[PDB]
Amino acid sequence: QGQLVQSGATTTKPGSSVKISCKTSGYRFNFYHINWIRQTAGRGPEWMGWISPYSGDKNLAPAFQDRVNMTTDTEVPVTSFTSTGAAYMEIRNLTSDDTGTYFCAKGLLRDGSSTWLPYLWGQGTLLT
Amino acid sequence: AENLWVTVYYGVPVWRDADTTLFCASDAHNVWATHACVPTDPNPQEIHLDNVTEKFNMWKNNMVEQMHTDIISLWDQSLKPCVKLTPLCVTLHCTNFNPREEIKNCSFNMTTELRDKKQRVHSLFYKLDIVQINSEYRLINCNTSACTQACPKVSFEPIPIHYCAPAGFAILKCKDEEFNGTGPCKNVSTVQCTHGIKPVVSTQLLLNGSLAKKEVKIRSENITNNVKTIIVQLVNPVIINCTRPNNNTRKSIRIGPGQAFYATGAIIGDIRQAHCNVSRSDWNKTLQQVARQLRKHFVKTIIFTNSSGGDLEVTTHSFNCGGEFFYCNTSGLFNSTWENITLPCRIKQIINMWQRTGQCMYAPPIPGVISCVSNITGLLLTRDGNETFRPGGGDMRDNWRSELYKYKVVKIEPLGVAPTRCKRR
Amino acid sequence: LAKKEVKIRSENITNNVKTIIVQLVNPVIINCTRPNNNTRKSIRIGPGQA
Amino acid sequence: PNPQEIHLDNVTEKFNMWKNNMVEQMHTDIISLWDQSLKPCVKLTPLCVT
Amino acid sequence: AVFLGFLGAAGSTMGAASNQHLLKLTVWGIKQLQARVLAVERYLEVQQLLGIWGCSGKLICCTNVPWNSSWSNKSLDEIWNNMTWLQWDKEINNYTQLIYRLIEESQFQQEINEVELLAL
Amino acid sequence: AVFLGFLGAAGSTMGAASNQHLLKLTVWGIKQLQARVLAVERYLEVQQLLGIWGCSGKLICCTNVPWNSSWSNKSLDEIWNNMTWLQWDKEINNYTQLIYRLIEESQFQQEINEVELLAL
Amino acid sequence: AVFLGFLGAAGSTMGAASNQHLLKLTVWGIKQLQARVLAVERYLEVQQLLGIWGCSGKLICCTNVPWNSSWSNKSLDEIWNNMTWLQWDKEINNYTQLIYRLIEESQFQQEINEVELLAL
Ligand SMILES: *[C@@H]1O[C@H](CO)[C@@H](O[C@@H]2O[C@H](CO)[C@@H](O[C@@H]3O[C@H](CO[C@H]4O[C@H](CO)[C@@H](O)[C@H](O[C@H]5O[C@H](CO)[C@@H](O)[C@H](O)[C@@H]5O)[C@@H]4O)[C@@H](O)[C@H](O[C@H]4O[C@H](CO)[C@@H](O)[C@H](O)[C@@H]4O)[C@@H]3O)[C@H](O)[C@H]2NC(C)=O)[C@H](O)[C@H]1NC(C)=O
Ligand SMILES: *[C@@H]1O[C@H](CO)[C@@H](O[C@@H]2O[C@H](CO)[C@@H](O[C@@H]3O[C@H](CO)[C@@H](O)[C@H](O)[C@H]3NC(C)=O)[C@H](O)[C@H]2NC(C)=O)[C@H](O)[C@H]1NC(C)=O
Ligand SMILES: *[C@@H]1O[C@H](CO)[C@@H](O[C@@H]2O[C@H](CO)[C@@H](O[C@@H]3O[C@H](CO)[C@@H](O)[C@H](O)[C@@H]3O)[C@H](O)[C@H]2NC(C)=O)[C@H](O)[C@H]1NC(C)=O
Ligand SMILES: *[C@@H]1O[C@H](CO)[C@@H](O[C@@H]2O[C@H](CO)[C@@H](O[C@@H]3O[C@H](CO)[C@@H](O)[C@H](O)[C@@H]3O)[C@H](O)[C@H]2NC(C)=O)[C@H](O)[C@H]1NC(C)=O
Ligand SMILES: *[C@@H]1O[C@H](CO)[C@@H](O[C@@H]2O[C@H](CO)[C@@H](O[C@@H]3O[C@H](CO)[C@@H](O)[C@H](O)[C@@H]3O)[C@H](O)[C@H]2NC(C)=O)[C@H](O)[C@H]1NC(C)=O
Ligand SMILES: *[C@@H]1O[C@H](CO)[C@@H](O[C@@H]2O[C@H](CO)[C@@H](O)[C@H](O)[C@H]2NC(C)=O)[C@H](O)[C@H]1NC(C)=O
Ligand SMILES: *[C@@H]1O[C@H](CO)[C@@H](O[C@@H]2O[C@H](CO)[C@@H](O)[C@H](O)[C@H]2NC(C)=O)[C@H](O)[C@H]1NC(C)=O
Ligand SMILES: *[C@@H]1O[C@H](CO)[C@@H](O[C@@H]2O[C@H](CO)[C@@H](O)[C@H](O)[C@H]2NC(C)=O)[C@H](O)[C@H]1NC(C)=O
Ligand SMILES: *[C@@H]1O[C@H](CO)[C@@H](O[C@@H]2O[C@H](CO)[C@@H](O)[C@H](O)[C@H]2NC(C)=O)[C@H](O)[C@H]1NC(C)=O
Ligand SMILES: *[C@@H]1O[C@H](CO)[C@@H](O[C@@H]2O[C@H](CO)[C@@H](O)[C@H](O)[C@H]2NC(C)=O)[C@H](O)[C@H]1NC(C)=O
Ligand SMILES: *[C@@H]1O[C@H](CO)[C@@H](O[C@@H]2O[C@H](CO)[C@@H](O)[C@H](O)[C@H]2NC(C)=O)[C@H](O)[C@H]1NC(C)=O
Ligand SMILES: *[C@@H]1O[C@H](CO)[C@@H](O)[C@H](O)[C@H]1NC(C)=O
Ligand SMILES: *[C@@H]1O[C@H](CO)[C@@H](O)[C@H](O)[C@H]1NC(C)=O
Ligand SMILES: *[C@@H]1O[C@H](CO)[C@@H](O)[C@H](O)[C@H]1NC(C)=O
Ligand SMILES: *[C@@H]1O[C@H](CO)[C@@H](O)[C@H](O)[C@H]1NC(C)=O
Ligand SMILES: *[C@@H]1O[C@H](CO)[C@@H](O)[C@H](O)[C@H]1NC(C)=O
Repeated sequence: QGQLVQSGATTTKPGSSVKISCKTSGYRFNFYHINWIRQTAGRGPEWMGWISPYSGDKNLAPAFQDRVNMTTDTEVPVTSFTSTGAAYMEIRNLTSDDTGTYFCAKGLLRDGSSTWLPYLWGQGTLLT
Repeated sequence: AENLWVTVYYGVPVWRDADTTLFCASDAHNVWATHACVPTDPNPQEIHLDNVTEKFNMWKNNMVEQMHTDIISLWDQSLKPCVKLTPLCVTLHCTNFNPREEIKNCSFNMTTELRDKKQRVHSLFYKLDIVQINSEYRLINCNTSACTQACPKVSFEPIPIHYCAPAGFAILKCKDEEFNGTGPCKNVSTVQCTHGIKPVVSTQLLLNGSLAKKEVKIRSENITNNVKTIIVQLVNPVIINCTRPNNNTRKSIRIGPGQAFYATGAIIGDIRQAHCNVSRSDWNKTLQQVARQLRKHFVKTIIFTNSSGGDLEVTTHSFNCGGEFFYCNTSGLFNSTWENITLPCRIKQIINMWQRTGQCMYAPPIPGVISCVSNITGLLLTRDGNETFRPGGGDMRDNWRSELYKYKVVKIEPLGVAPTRCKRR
Repeated sequence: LAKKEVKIRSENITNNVKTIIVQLVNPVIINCTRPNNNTRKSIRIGPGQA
Repeated sequence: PNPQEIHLDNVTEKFNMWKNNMVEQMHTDIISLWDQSLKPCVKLTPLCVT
Repeated sequence: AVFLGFLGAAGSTMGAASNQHLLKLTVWGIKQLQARVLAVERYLEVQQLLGIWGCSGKLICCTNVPWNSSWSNKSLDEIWNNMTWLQWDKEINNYTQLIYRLIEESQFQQEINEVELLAL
Repeated sequence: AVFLGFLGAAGSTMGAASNQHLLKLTVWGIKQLQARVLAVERYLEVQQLLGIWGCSGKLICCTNVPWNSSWSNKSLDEIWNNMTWLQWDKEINNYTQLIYRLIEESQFQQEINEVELLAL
Repeated sequence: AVFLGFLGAAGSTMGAASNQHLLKLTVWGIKQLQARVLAVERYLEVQQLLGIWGCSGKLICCTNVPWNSSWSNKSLDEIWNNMTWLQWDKEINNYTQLIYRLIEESQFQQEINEVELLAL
């Protein structure tokens, strides 16, 4: 189960630095990576990066190496295996090329070869 | 293309909520029989359970209901070999004292080493331990139960008790600072025994205890329900300073062959009033701390008043100090709606302690002067239903809840079966 | 009760000093009652002793 | 009825009859055997008359 | 007494976690006595299952009972690289009594096939 | 506590049968306490023979001590297809102590031959 | 109860030695009760090390931990044909806790290599 509701579809103008939220429910927020992948209108789907809500470790794409700031606040425990965390992501020198729908997805597993694979996607926030 | 078979695993990290018997441990004697407990490990090992969140409930714990019965058994076991005061239930002939705290000088006929002979001896009795018959007085307990006076060699000195779990069981310690006492805990570690818990018996004010690491934390069950006791736990300890000033003397009677009732002798020197001192602007500083946390749950002005009324043990800061049992009047402590403040205390000798069905103890008079200093680390209020809180406390077991809220007992189920691609050839 | 036929048990039946034990098959109902309406009067022979 | 004994050849052990615990333990057992036997007996409190 | 080190990895995945004398009947003495009896009882309670399943002295023993997929439909990547031993028990706690009886008889039938094998 | 199902075939042939807490010293508490101690004592009493004979975790273990015909002269059809485990014990109950000592040393000599074998 | 026959060769070399019911809380009853509990406690205390080292049911089990010469520098003729088991313990009693942990993990790593081996 689980649902990763995203922020609002707010659109600004070039030069801005919009922040996109992604709060989770129904699963252990610290047990899986969070992942952000956009779908540019004039490009193929582009993977941006994942961060570990537990270790606090980040790994992003070269096209977003010094352009994206993504963070996560700690989880609010609900039961032994349910938490309510949140994931935020910003962009630096945003232009009209970054126009498109943005997604947040959680990791596939918590060990092995495909640990961080974006398995459970959110809802999507439409940008400029 | 899997071919999975059941595989047995011995020693898997899985436990189960359970209740068992907890044995005691102590460090390097008093009523708590700490000489009978095993020596504590000088290095108390703790294993942190990373990625683990467990649900605690300080109000539905069994360590409380089990420790409460252990202290009552430790109390009764220590009074078994002591002297019975059945012959002390004779007709008293009392007069007043001197040209609050009323004291009487009572003369009575008493037995001696020989059955046929008597003795006309006199003793001092606090007015609270004695009722008038209608001036012929009578000990307040003789009409309901006998009384066993304490063996004067044992002490009521509360020293730390370590409650340990048996082999094959475990204790889960919640380490989250702002832990509400109930609900999930994100910083959970497992231990074999609890920390050193002192069985400090008190009322309204919790003396000598564990503080909050930051911000005065408040604990309860149904906050909306006023019949549920609230338990405050202070962050910085206000120091209470108590003393019984009167220089008492011990006069040993002999009510039989080997039975020696220790009577209250004369009062050498001045006659003063037993009381306690706590610091203003410190009780006031730490009451605005409890205040702003009481409003986080109740939106609204909050008021402080005195106890409701009834028995003396219920409506007073009853505690122990040097051997004698004080009964301090805390109307001057809880009296503010959001240099010292002295609490007039009375002193009783006939105490029932655990509110049991007819069993009391005669506290013998401690010779000399009595003075004790105690931290005030906790509190227990009672809402009415202008959100006023009167210092009540409900039951006595809530004392042990204030220190056991971090611990919880679980049993190990080290057996687990899971599929693997191996087959027993 | 005995499931059928009143069964009798003993050790040495020929010996009379050995107790015989009968076990009935159908139970006869005995009906007992003390009719006098008694009242309890509690004395106090000591502190707590009544 | 046949108290078995196993001889330890080539073995020399250091004893100390004065720092033994069998003594301090038997002494407490005899005192407990003494007091346990007097528990059900008659107390002579009334015999303490003039 | 033994160890709570097993418990170190209670939140880790299943693939990571797996990889003086004299008696006195005082209130503390009776308390400490049952703790001693309650330990050897719970210990042998587990240790007799390991013996009757042909797994005494073993930490991980493979059996011969196939995994009936009705007990769990999850993948080997969904189990050993995701679930923890604490939550995997809650999912399978219904069939634990049904599985413990199969391992009990798989050992029993293995014993009679050995008494026929070693007779040659 | 364990099972009396073993006892189901007490009249069958040998080939068919083989194929809360808190302690209180009340009169019932002392009664129920010794039952707990008397169980683990009788259990390990048997379980240490199985261990010292090299048969821990086994239900049927073959040994290396030959069958001395003076213990019983009956045929394998007269034993496993006729006698019951209850009456076979009465016939052999004289040599049970004499047999338990041979299985005890057959295991002991097997252990020293293994410490010489695995040294290669 | 068991045997003090092991002790027969306490002075011999290491190579020669190796090669009714009802409970009543009377002063004797409490004495005889703890002796019964103190026996099963000390017995399983040793028997759980043998189980966790993969040596249950064994008298002499070979391990896989090499002999670190810092534990003892003596020759095999200086040990098995000279020292007695009583004095050899005093020489090595410092590293006994350091050795008992290696045999404990040599068994643990052997178990995971078997669960990978029998998976073929
Ligand atoms: C508590 O619970 C959490 C979450 O459930 C557990 O954290 C997860 O653990 C698993 C397994 O250990 C992790 O999966 C692995 O992911 C790594 C990816 O990290 C690598 O890449 C980083 C970016 O490139 C790099 O910085 C890392 O390097 C070091 O730096 C960080 C700094 O914090 C440090 O934390 C790291 O540990 C590194 O030391 C790192 O190299 C990946 O490498 C793993 O793949 C290997 O291992 C698997 C076997 O596990 C194997 O199959 C692969 O083929 C490959 O060999 C593996 O995918 C996961 O990322 C963690 N975080 C999550 C899920 O959010 C935590 O372990 C639990 N702790 C306890 C005590 O229970
Ligand atoms: C109010 O109650 C007090 C009881 O706590 C009375 O006693 C005074 O307490 C002070 C606080 O401890 C003492 O001063 C302390 O002295 C020691 C010794 O040097 C220092 O370590 C402390 O720092 C120091 N504390 C402070 C705050 O200065 C006083 O010594 C002690 N009084 C006497 C006579 O010794 C107060 O007297 C009482 N006040 C009133 C007005 O009733
Ligand atoms: C609780 O209150 C009591 C009394 O109010 C405090 O005791 C007091 O402690 C001070 C500590 O210095 C004593 O002062 C010293 O007294 C000696 C002896 O007279 C003198 O030589 C020194 O010069 C100094 O004045 C003081 O006498 C003593 N008072 C009494 C009545 O005993 C106690 O410290 C308080 N405890 C707290 C606040 O924790
Ligand atoms: C809260 O804790 C404090 C300190 O732990 C307690 O004060 C202590 O009180 C005892 C007596 O009740 C003092 O010990 C004894 O004093 C007598 C009288 O001289 C003596 O005969 C004994 O040998 C022993 O010394 C003890 O000194 C004192 N501690 C300190 C630091 O002053 C206090 O009683 C506790 N409060 C409650 C309610 O339990
Ligand atoms: C043992 O003997 C007693 C008395 O001989 C039996 O008690 C009687 O039970 C009958 C049952 O119907 C009662 O009759 C009813 O009495 C009520 C109240 O008076 C009346 O309203 C009915 O119309 C009917 O007459 C009878 O009163 C009662 N007698 C007494 C003295 O209590 C009892 O049943 C016998 N138990 C056996 C045979 O197992
Ligand atoms: C033992 O004595 C106490 C004290 O007198 C009794 O409590 C009193 O009960 C009478 C009832 O007639 C009241 O008038 C008093 O007001 C009560 N006193 C207090 C302080 O509450 C108690 O009931 C007596 N116990 C028994 C068993 O009779
Ligand atoms: C009463 O409270 C004071 C203050 O918290 C305690 O003194 C502290 O004791 C701990 C433990 O040794 C020290 O780490 C702190 O530094 C002490 N604080 C100060 C200000 O000295 C004192 O131990 C408490 N006493 C009782 C009986 O509870
Ligand atoms: C309380 O009164 C007693 C007397 O009843 C005092 O005891 C005397 O103390 C002095 C101390 O210098 C001794 O020299 C005397 O021998 C004591 N007299 C007796 C009869 O023992 C005691 O000092 C008083 N307490 C205080 C705190 O002053
Ligand atoms: C309590 O009253 C008795 C009277 O019965 C007091 O005892 C008297 O004390 C004075 C002063 O020492 C003596 O002269 C008398 O001989 C005593 N009378 C008897 C009958 O003993 C006793 O002192 C009083 N108690 C107190 C503390 O004042
Ligand atoms: C506790 O002390 C307070 C005063 O410090 C007492 O308060 C008085 O109570 C009586 C009875 O209701 C009132 O008539 C007075 O007006 C109060 N005086 C005040 C508030 O200054 C109180 O009675 C004491 N309680 C006990 C149980 O001793
Ligand atoms: C036995 O006698 C007592 C009186 O000593 C009876 O008790 C009365 O019962 C009636 C029932 O209607 C009550 O209304 C009275 O209040 C009782 N009196 C007292 C003093 O308690 C009792 O009923 C008699 N028993 C029978 C079976 O009739
Ligand atoms: C002691 O008893 C006698 C009667 O035996 C009586 O006259 C005297 O007043 C009594 N003294 C007391 C109670 O102090
Ligand atoms: C205590 O805090 C927990 C937070 O997990 C909350 O669920 C619970 O309702 C709170 N209870 C009270 C009495 O404040
Ligand atoms: C748990 O408590 C320890 C105590 O020092 C602390 O270091 C650690 O950061 C805490 N972890 C969490 C998640 O609160
Ligand atoms: C309560 O406070 C009021 C106002 O400060 C004061 O007049 C009164 O005396 C106080 N009562 C007590 C018991 O301290
Ligand atoms: C009871 O019946 C049995 C039948 O097996 C018989 O052997 C025995 O003698 C009888 N005893 C008595 C006392 O009737």
